[PDB]
Amino acid sequence: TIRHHVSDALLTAYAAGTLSEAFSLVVATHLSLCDECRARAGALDAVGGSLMEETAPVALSEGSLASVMAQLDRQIADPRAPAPLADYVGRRLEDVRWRTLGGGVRQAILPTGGEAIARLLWIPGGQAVPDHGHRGLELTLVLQGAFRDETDRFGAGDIEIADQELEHTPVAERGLDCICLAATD
Amino acid sequence: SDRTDWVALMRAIRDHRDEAAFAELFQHFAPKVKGFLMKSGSVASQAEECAQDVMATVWQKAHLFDPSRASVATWIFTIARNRRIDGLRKDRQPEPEDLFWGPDSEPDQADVYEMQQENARLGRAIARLPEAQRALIERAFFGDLTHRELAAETGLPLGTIKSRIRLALDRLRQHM
Ligand SMILES: [Zn+2]
Ligand SMILES: [Zn+2]
Repeated sequence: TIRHHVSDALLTAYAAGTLSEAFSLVVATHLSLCDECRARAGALDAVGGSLMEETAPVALSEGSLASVMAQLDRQIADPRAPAPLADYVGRRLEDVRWRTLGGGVRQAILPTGGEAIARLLWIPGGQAVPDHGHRGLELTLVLQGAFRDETDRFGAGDIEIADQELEHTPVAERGLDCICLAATD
Repeated sequence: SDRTDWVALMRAIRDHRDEAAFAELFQHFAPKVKGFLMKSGSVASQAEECAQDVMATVWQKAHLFDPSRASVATWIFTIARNRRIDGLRKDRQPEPEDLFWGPDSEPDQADVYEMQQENARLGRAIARLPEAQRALIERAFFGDLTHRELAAETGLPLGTIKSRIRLALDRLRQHM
């Protein structure tokens, strides 16, 4: 099962499109892994669709339709890395530009717009990420295995939301090797 | 179907490359996408450009549209909101894996009908909302950061649409 979901407020910001790219990529990667949050967000989407339909139209310039119709095309990979993450990795998650850091962890800082940062984590076997406070909200999605930290167990597909008032030490659970996608602002 | 039955027009786009079908969707939704992006902070010239690009995607990706999971307005919106906002992102908003019905199976028409129902239901609901509540919702979608939850401050019937989507997605997975 998946028990750790995208929060309502991050769903609402996803729905709106008002999220920095780092925060969108984690959230959307959780949607590709979690049908629960797809439905959660797809209902938030219904709200904007409803908003749009009831928006008082603004006319486009004369000739706009025929101009679009002229250019119509008329009658014309790693199961750990789904959705929009496959874009940032390009086949094989084990193959990126890693930086070992260094009590058993390695990371890749993923290229994004916005002011929030996006990185892959790699926490092997029984290795613990050294304790990190947060310079903002933090988002963590497990792509392989599991890890123990906060108050809970997080497994493949689960999403951790960490605040600014949170000191924590993410230790990987034994067995598989824990690969994550994280997001900070 | 009708000049105004968007789901059927969308299947006409899809099954027959129906261009008169596309004229109907464009003429209705292009000025509405334009007006929407302008409430989102866009200037008229760029909102028109985007509306036009949205409607071009609608024709290109018409296959991706699943009426057991969305109304047309919603899907179109989806395309509108996932555009690049330059200060937020380097490209289109990261969107999840594409789950579409293949060039074969339609979704169960009964789901489609029940999806459009729950959907009309919620449109009917948004419409009758006090204006000071409709402004809390509009702000969510127009110009506001992450410290903002809408399924938790509004009391809109989002409950059956959700399960409708969950149930729709399950059928999709069973098929695919
Ligand atoms: Zn979820
Ligand atoms: Zn952390």
